[PDB]
Amino acid sequence: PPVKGRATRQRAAVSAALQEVEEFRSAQELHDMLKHKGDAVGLTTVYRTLQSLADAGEVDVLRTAEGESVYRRCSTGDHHHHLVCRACGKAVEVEGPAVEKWAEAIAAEHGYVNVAHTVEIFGTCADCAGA
Amino acid sequence: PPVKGRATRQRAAVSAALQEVEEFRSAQELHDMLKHKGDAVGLTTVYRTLQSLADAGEVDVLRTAEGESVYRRCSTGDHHHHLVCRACGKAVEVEGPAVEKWAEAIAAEHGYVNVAHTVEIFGTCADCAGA
Amino acid sequence: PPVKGRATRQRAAVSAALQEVEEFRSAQELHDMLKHKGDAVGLTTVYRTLQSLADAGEVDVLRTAEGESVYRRCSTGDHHHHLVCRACGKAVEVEGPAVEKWAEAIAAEHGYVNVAHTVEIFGTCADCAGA
Amino acid sequence: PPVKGRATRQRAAVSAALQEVEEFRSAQELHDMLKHKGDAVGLTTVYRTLQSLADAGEVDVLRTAEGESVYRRCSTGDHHHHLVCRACGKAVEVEGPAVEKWAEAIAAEHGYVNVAHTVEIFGTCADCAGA
Amino acid sequence: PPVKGRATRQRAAVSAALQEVEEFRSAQELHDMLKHKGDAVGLTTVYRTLQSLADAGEVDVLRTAEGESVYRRCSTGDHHHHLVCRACGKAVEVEGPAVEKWAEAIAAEHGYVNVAHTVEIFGTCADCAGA
Amino acid sequence: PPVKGRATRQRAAVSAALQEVEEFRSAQELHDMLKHKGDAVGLTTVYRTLQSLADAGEVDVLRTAEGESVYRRCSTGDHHHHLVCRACGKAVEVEGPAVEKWAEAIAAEHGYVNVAHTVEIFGTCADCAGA
DNA sequence: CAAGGCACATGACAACGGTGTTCAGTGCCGCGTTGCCCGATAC
DNA sequence: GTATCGGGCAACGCGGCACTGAACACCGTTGTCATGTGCCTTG
Ligand SMILES: [Zn+2]
Ligand SMILES: [Zn+2]
Ligand SMILES: [Zn+2]
Ligand SMILES: [Zn+2]
Ligand SMILES: [Zn+2]
Ligand SMILES: [Zn+2]
Ligand SMILES: [Zn+2]
Ligand SMILES: [Zn+2]
Ligand SMILES: [Zn+2]
Ligand SMILES: [Zn+2]
Ligand SMILES: [Zn+2]
Ligand SMILES: [Zn+2]
Ligand SMILES: [Zn+2]
Ligand SMILES: [Zn+2]
Ligand SMILES: [Zn+2]
Ligand SMILES: [Zn+2]
Ligand SMILES: [Zn+2]
Ligand SMILES: [Zn+2]
Repeated sequence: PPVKGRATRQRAAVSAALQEVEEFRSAQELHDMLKHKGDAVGLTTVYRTLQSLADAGEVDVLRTAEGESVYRRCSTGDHHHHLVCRACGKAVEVEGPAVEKWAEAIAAEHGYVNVAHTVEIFGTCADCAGA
Repeated sequence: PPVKGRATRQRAAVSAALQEVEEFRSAQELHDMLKHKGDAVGLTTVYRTLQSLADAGEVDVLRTAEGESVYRRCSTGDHHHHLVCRACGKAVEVEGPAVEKWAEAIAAEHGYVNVAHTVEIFGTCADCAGA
Repeated sequence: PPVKGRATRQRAAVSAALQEVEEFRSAQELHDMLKHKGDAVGLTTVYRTLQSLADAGEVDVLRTAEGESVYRRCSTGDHHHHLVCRACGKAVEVEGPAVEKWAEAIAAEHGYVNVAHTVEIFGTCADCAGA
Repeated sequence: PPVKGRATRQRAAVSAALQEVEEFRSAQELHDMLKHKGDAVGLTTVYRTLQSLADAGEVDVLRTAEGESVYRRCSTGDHHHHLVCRACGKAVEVEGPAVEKWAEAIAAEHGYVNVAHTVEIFGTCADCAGA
Repeated sequence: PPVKGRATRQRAAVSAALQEVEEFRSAQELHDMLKHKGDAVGLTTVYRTLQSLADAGEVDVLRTAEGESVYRRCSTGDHHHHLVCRACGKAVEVEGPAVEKWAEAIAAEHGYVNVAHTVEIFGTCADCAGA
Repeated sequence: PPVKGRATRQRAAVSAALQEVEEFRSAQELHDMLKHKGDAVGLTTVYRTLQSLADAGEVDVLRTAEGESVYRRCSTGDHHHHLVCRACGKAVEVEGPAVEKWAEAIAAEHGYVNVAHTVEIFGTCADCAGA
């Protein structure tokens, strides 16, 4: 995840930390794992780099029911939606043409110019149910 | 509009206020409008009664980009998704079995036990462009 | 270290954490320890509670070489000075009237009204020197 | 105050500015003084030249209450401690064998190998009261 | 001059300072002027707010021969060009349709998709010669 | 390309290197190209030669957005303004009496004594879109 | 004597990291008060 | 004796004041990258 600013070791460390992890992790916990791993970057830098990466579109952002935001470096750059587990944080990418066609169908039948669809699916894993 | 607690004029007034207004209103602006009406109900009471109504399912909730939660009552008790306009706030009840089938198919494919879908689409209103 | 305002759990947790340890620690290290202990207190509130305690005189504030302010709940409530080991963080309680008398002597000789001595003896332990 | 680097007019100007004034002044205020005097030297160069002098020992570094580090050129070459008035900024150098004796006694008693002591006393001078 | 961020006294002060001045001023010169006016905002926030205002398009950015950029608020919102006096910093709004027409003519004859025109005339102030 | 200094093969090689090239290159890139050719000329001498040529008037300079100044030998000695591409960088000499006449007209009607104007326009190259 | 040419230095802008404001929502003890039930009492 | 009604009393309600916490804004200090001196050497 390259950052559009001038190359520096804090950006490199944050990008590598996103690369290693594949789960939706908040800014605070991401800073916590950076702190305990040894890179030792600040928290406002984590905010700033994550926000810039989200603006550039390198990582996808999700809003949890609590009110915080969580980040993750998706494997595919194509537009997709996510299946997430609150108990584990695991996310898998899913794409469906049917929901897209429904979206523009509804937009056309209401006559709106352009629309933005936010579809998030939340579920519990079968392994999580097992104890 | 029955509530879990004992009926009172304050909760009756807030239920009526939700009845007339058909737009997403946050708790603060709802309280301001109610005070403008003249009932002068406490803000914390409005907060807790809105939370109770949302829990009971009579009122649907939506988390905006800023973070404040907006509340209004939907005429149809059946499950549906709401279309919203930022420039107007108009809300229309839209339902489609296709997204339900897509979500349940993904849940069956990935072995998740039970899932909940939160599908919200944001678009630009038709008359907003006209000026 | 009771707080002037209403007692609450987010402040009782901070007080308990301060009473638990003896080393100097900043608000952000203390916040991490509080979080990983299982209390989940916000950082701004940790900062505010430490500021209030230091204003009331319950805790002793100190600035490291780098300039970040650290705190500690000391056993003795009387006038005292601290011996610190930056490699280990243990603080030793030492008090001397000679430096006080020197302070009044210098103030009287140079005619100053009031005096505030900031005396701090940094050091390295014999055990620390051993490898 | 010779500077470790090659002789240049930027170093000469910063050294002359340090020599002219007798009050503890920060790097940001020293730069403004130089800018008004006609030097036209950049701020980063002032920062790094003051650091070079500080590690060279030719200047005495100090920290203000709010965290900014201030500097002053003291003519006395022997070890000494400073008495500074916050309202005026005027500083008078003082020295007392009592603090050295106490530091040596504490180091001997508690077994610390080597120590470093910081002793600064803050007070208001006579002219502050006069008005 | 509102800023895209939350309203604060630092942004208010920098906006008022830009409103008062009629000549081009850099970031460091404006910071010095605003420091001597007594508002005392930092230089970093001056940089950030000026870049935010330039991005919003409220102020005009001009690069001098030395390479530094100078900002000034222009009352006329319509696109125009500037005539400046490097001896004073004065600016007078000026516009010409012939240059713009030549711009699309040259772009079309060489088939460039879109173009941007940077025309800046540097002149000697009328009263500068008089002495 | 005569040089104000004594003729030597450093200046000869620099003049030749500017001779074959037709694209705008900064001094560091020109030095890298010359080193690749194997002449092994110092970078400070490269600067000195380029500023000497610019003062003499053989070459023309424009300043990039980042701040780098690029030198190029224009075939036409007459005063003209250059169109350059963001990526391709090809330069075409375009001149128009209209902009000049505008410049002296404004200088006269505002009474400016003498004016030094710079005209440079940026645009997206024709074949850049084609891929 | 002057140009060549290193090593090290410079200065406007970008980037960093400990602390501090915002502003929508939560916690708690002071009250009122609905609601029931027994006491009195009219019949 | 049977009867409705009033009042005591509890167990819930309201509700203003102080507190909270994730996100955004801050000021002093350090870093990046293209260009500029001090000083030694050779034509
Ligand atoms: Zn994604
Ligand atoms: Zn799971
Ligand atoms: Zn989609
Ligand atoms: Zn609904
Ligand atoms: Zn649905
Ligand atoms: Zn609309
Ligand atoms: Zn203590
Ligand atoms: Zn003492
Ligand atoms: Zn130790
Ligand atoms: Zn001194
Ligand atoms: Zn001493
Ligand atoms: Zn004084
Ligand atoms: Zn303008
Ligand atoms: Zn124009
Ligand atoms: Zn002028
Ligand atoms: Zn040319
Ligand atoms: Zn021209
Ligand atoms: Zn091109």
